[PDB]
Amino acid sequence: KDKILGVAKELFIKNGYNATTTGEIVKLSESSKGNLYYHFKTKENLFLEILNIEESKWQEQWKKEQIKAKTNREKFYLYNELSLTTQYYYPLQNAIIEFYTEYTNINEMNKLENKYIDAYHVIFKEGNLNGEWSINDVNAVSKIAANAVNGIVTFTHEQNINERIKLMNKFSQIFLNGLS
Amino acid sequence: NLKDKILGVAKELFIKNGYNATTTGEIVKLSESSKGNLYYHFKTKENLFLEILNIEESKWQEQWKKEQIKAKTNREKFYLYNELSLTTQYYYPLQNAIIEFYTEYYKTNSINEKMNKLENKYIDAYHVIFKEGNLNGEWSINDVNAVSKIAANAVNGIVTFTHEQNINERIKLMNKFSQIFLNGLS
Ligand SMILES: CN(C)c1ccc(C(=C2C=CC(=[N+](C)C)C=C2)c2ccccc2)cc1
Repeated sequence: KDKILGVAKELFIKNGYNATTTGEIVKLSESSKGNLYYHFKTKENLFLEILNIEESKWQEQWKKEQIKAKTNREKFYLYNELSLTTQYYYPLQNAIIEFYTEYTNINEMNKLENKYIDAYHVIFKEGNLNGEWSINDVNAVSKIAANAVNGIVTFTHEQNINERIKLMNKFSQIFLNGLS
Repeated sequence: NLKDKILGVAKELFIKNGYNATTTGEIVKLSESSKGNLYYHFKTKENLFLEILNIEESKWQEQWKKEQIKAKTNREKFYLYNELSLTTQYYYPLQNAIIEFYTEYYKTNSINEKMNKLENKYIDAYHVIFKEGNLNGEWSINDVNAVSKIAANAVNGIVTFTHEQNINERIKLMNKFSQIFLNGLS
C-alpha cells in the first residue's frame, strides 16, 4: 500500500495525472495490477487519497508553523513563504488542476479547495478582529490571495528558491498594502 | 501544405481531444502525411505543440495591440489585460491542451525552457503597462521586472486555480484583485 502511495505521488508530481499509468506505478512499486486494485480500486481513488493525505499533512504543518508569526500580517507573509518550500500539497497543483479539468460530481475535491482557502480566511478574519486591517468580503479576499499565491508558487518552479521567496514577499507586501 | 496542414490538423485534434490523447499517427493520417515527415519538421509532438502556441501567442498579442487602445490610462489597461486573460482562457479551445502539456513538461528543462520564452511575452505586456504608468505618473514602481512577473503569475493563478463556474463571480474576483494589487503599489 505505502510503496504505491509514495511512488504514485512522485510520478504525479513529476509527470502529472495523465502521464502516470497504473502500469508505471506497478513496475516501480514492486506490486501487481491487482495489488493496486482492492487497496485503491482505481487510479482516481489512489490520487484522491494522495490529495487527502497531502492536505492533512499541509494543514498539520501549518498548525505548527503559524505560532512563529505573532500578528496575522506576519502569518500571511509566513504562509506564503512556506507554500514555496513545503513538500506538501503545493507540489501536486499541476496534477490537481489536470485531474480537476477532467473529472462527475468526486467533485463534492471542493472540500479540498475550501480547506486550502480556509487558512487565509482565518488569517483575514482574525486580522479584522485584531484591527490589522478592514476587510468586508473576507471570503473573496481569501480566494483571491490563495489562488494568486498558488500561481506564484506553481508558475515559478524553474527559479532559485531565494529569488522565489523574494518575489513572494514583495507580493505579500503589495497585497497587504492594497487592503489599506 | 506538409508543415502548415500538419499544424492546422494538429491544432484541431488538440482542441478536440487535448494534448495527451492526441497521437502523432492521428495527426499524420488526417494530414495525409507520415510520422517520418512529422519527425522531420517538428521532431516531437511536444515541439509541434509549442509551434502552435507560438502562432497563437502572436494572435493574442495582435488582439491586445488593438484592444488596449480602448483603455486610456495604464491603470485601466491593467484591469483590462487581467479581465481579458481570464475571459479568453475561459472559452479558449486549446486551454485544456495547454494545461495538459504544461502539467506534464513543466519540470522538463528541454521543453520548459521554450515554455518560458512564451510566458515572457505575457510578462512583457505587464512591463509595458507598468513602465508607461511610471512615465505617466500613475504610480512609482522601482523594480518593474519583479512587479511584472508577480502580476503575471498572480493573475494566472487566479485564472487557473479558481473553481467558480460562474463567469460573473470570476470577473468580480479578478477586478477586486486588480484593485488590491494597484492600491498596494501606492
Ligand atoms: C490563451 N491565453 C490567453 C492564455 C493561456 C495560458 C496562459 C498561462 C500562463 C501562466 C503563467 C504565465 N506567466 C507566469 C507569465 C503566463 C501564462 C497558463 C495557464 C495554465 C497552464 C499553463 C499556462 C495564459 C494565457
